Amino acid sequence: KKILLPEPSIRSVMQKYLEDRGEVTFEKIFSQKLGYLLFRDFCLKHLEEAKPLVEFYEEIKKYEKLETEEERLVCSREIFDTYIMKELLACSHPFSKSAIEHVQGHLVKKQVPPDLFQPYIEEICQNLRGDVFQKFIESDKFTRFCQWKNVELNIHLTMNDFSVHRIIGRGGFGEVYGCRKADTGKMYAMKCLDKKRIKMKQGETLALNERIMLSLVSTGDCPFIVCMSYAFHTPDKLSFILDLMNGGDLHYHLSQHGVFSEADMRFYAAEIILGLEHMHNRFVVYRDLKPANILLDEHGHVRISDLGLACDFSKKKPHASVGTHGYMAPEVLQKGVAYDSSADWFSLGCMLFKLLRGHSPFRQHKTKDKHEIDRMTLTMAVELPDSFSPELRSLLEGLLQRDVNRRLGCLGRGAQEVKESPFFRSLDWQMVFLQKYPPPLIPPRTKGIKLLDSDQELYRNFPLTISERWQQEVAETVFDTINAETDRLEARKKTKNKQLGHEEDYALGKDCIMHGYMSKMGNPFLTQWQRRYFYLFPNRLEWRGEGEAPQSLLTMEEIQSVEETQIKERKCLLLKIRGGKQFVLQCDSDPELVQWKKELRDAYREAQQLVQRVPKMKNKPRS
Amino acid sequence: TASIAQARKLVEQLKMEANIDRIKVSKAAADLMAYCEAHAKEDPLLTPVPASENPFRE
Amino acid sequence: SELDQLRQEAEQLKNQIRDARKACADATLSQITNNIDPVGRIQMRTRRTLRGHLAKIYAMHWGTDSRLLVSASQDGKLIIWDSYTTNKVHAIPLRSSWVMTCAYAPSGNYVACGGLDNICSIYNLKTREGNVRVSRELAGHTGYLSCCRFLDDNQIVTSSGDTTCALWDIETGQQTTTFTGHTGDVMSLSLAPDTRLFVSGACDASAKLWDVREGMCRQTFTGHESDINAICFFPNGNAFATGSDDATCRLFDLRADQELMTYSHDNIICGITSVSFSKSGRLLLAGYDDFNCNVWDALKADRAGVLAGHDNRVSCLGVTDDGMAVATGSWDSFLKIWN
Ligand SMILES: CC1=C(C(=O)Nc2ccc3[nH]ncc3c2)[C@H](c2ccc(F)c(C(=O)NCCc3c(C)cccc3C)c2)NC(=O)N1
Ligand SMILES: [Mg+2]
Repeated sequence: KKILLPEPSIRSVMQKYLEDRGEVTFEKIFSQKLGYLLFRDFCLKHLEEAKPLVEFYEEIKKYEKLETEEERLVCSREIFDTYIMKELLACSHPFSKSAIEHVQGHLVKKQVPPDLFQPYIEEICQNLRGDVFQKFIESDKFTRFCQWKNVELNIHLTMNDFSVHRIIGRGGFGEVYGCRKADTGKMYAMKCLDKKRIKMKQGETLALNERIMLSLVSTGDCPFIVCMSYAFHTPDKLSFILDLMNGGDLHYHLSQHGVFSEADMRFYAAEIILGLEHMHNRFVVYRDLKPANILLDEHGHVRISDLGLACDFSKKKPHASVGTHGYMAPEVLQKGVAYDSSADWFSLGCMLFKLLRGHSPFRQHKTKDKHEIDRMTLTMAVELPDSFSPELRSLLEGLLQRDVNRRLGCLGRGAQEVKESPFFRSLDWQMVFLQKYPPPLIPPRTKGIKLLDSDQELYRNFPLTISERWQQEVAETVFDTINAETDRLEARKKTKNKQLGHEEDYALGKDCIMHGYMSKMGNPFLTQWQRRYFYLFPNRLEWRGEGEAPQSLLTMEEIQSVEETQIKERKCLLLKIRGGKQFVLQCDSDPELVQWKKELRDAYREAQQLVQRVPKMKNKPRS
Repeated sequence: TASIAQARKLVEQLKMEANIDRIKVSKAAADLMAYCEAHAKEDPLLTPVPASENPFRE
Repeated sequence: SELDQLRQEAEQLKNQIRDARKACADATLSQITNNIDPVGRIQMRTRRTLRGHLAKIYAMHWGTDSRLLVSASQDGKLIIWDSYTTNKVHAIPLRSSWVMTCAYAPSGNYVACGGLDNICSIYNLKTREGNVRVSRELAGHTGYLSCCRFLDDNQIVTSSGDTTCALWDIETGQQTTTFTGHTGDVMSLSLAPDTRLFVSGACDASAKLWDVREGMCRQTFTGHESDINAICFFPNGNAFATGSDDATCRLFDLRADQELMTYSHDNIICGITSVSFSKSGRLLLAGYDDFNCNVWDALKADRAGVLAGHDNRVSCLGVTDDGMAVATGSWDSFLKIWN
């Protein structure tokens, strides 16, 4: 059910697994929520030198988030007085003259931007990377990191990991459900897509693409996009775990409430824009912007969802007619013609027009003809009704510019251009981003297809965890209680080691390369797995069950190859031994498998290389 | 090999090895035979001993 | 050219040595010992088996008390065994797994071992604390430690794949003397009983006699066609025996400065790992890569016995100072004691 950390022994493998990948740098640990979380608990409590530093980082963090200038006036002085002035007066303030000056000079001018202390941020980091960091590494807090990271890198999801509940959306390829991730209890949406239903309509790209898109957009915890924390599949289904939006879509609410006042529409656009901005900054165009892809959360705030038809352009540029009819730009519909961000802004206008007027602007007399809308858009600036205000009128004009070279939000500052329309004159954009505006609308309360190897190969790299999203998820749910519970289990077993007296550590004071549990086949006849504590040395692999020291081993000389093998659909190591004999090893987690394979491999190679230059150790001919 | 000093060293070594006093093999032989005979009494592996004085039987 | 001359002159001197030697080859040991009775049945039996090492055994040495012994193993440990009881007095987890050799000091206060770490680690057995700690890490070799034998509790001689041997002052950790001359990895050494001399066997197929107190080689014996893997002093100190990968042992006499006796049979193709004489030197025991120890008649050269209780290579052996017994250690993870 709930998350269970490995024992601190796991440190041996993970530290190496991570070292090999270059992940034990301050930069890479500190920027991970759980990394940070542990690194501080370490500074704040277990080192007099770093307490003040982090304490200082944190206070600047809290400062960045303050909304009033009249609040930043207050906090800047206090921060200056506690972390800067005072430490100066005892010469224990180790930062560049440059940083002190930058702040002080601003305080007397009384200019208090949120990035006031950005120069201290860079430099508090400077102090903490280094000796402070290497001590962190040495500590039990980095152990805790390895333990958690071990969990992370061994996530394998199944519908079973989730508690599915009501259906909240259907489409071409499957359904969307509200659900809760058992582990941690966090609420999510699960979008399932039936692979058959896919092959059927030949939408193998849309799915595969929605995934890659989701994976580009889902970092950053954007509150205006329905981002993804995970994706896994079954042989039947594709699964996306996404932000949960239980208020349905705008397209429905337009129906139910009817066309929107300008002021009500201002809200939706505000938030939608920030969503677009988010994507556009990651070189992704939504392409399909319309009311039905704008979902409402429980409170009326909206998000852009369903990046099916979205599209990356951080290198090559799209050109195809994609999007819904009524919202596609000219340079979209016009095949051949490349494009970028531009289209969304266009659709944006089309879309906002629709929320005001009940139909797309290129859809007079309730025509239902695709070809009819297409061509009008290509060349016909739009009839903007008597009732529309000039601020609006301006905004739509700007957006629905058929000329992309002079299109609002297409002149090299993107989103920002649009935030400045007189239409939004009256909005504080931080307040939009903090979702502090009151939302207008509060939501109320068959085939014979088959599934080949060549089909399933298409979804091979579909599975995925988003580290940020998982760590955040953990951070706010179970991270704290799990840490205590685990802390308690470990320091208990420190005592049942000390009574029993096994208090020496068998891996120390020699040349042990690595250790940790793995399981092997005990009985040749019976074929079950005994979990044993192994210790790799340069010339042998020793193992032991509880209490006793190792009373068996392999020698790196015996080992001829190391390979993966399936056993009962579990990935395992297959060591071939010299006599013709074999040896099989199961590891508790993917990284443990990657490492034991690498290190066993490395060590057997080494050993045989080495033995070959040692006349007393080498094999000689026999006949 | 092409080091003048190593070739010198080598040569002085062979000189030292060359000008030793050697004895005829016949005498050297006899002296080993002699030793062997004079000490075969004291050699547990040469004469199987009684288990009584043999620390590895009881 | 001076180099060209020094080459010729070494060559003359090699020849002069060869003729000097032939001038002593008036009789053979074989001839001389044609009279004496054979030695008869040498049937020895496994008394103890020493079970404990988890991997191959590379070497062993008896305490002078003819009871204790250290053995060094691929499992990365030394075990000091009480052979009477088979009790592990000490098991010593080494700092490097690549141990090849080991030695019991005469006093029985220390042991030594080393290997691919190129270090002769001196372990001390009795502290007042009652602990087994690394007392010295004798470093200086630039190659594996192949053999080492304590002169007393403060000087020790080593041999190494760096082709050199050396004498150390334990207290200080200094390499007080360096013995050079060999052109291939030095594999084994044996101390004379007076300990003012020692001999070393090497992968250059030559064995060499050295003066401990003077640092030089007195004599160089050749004739083997391959690596000398092991070497032992005849107990009186005027001869030694070598074992080699060429499948022969040989007895070389110091004062006659030459081979007296090849111990060989057409049946034996495998190489020798280890040699040792019985107390009177009459018996020459050799460990082989065929898994057996052959007991040879030092004087007649007849094969006289076979220790056949190992499943892999016999890697090392030894006879007790008291004469009573013979350890054999093996790649099969065991030591067997024999008499
Ligand atoms: C946004 C959206 C749907 C939807 O509800 N998605 C969604 C996403 C994340 C969420 N988090 N919390 C709730 C939530 C909901 C829902 C939906 C659900 C599942 C789907 F597979 C699809 C979909 O892919 N429709 C393709 C349209 C189609 C084509 C191109 C061809 C033939 C037939 C059809 C229906 C669409 N309908 C829709 O119009 N758009
Ligand atoms: Mg186009």
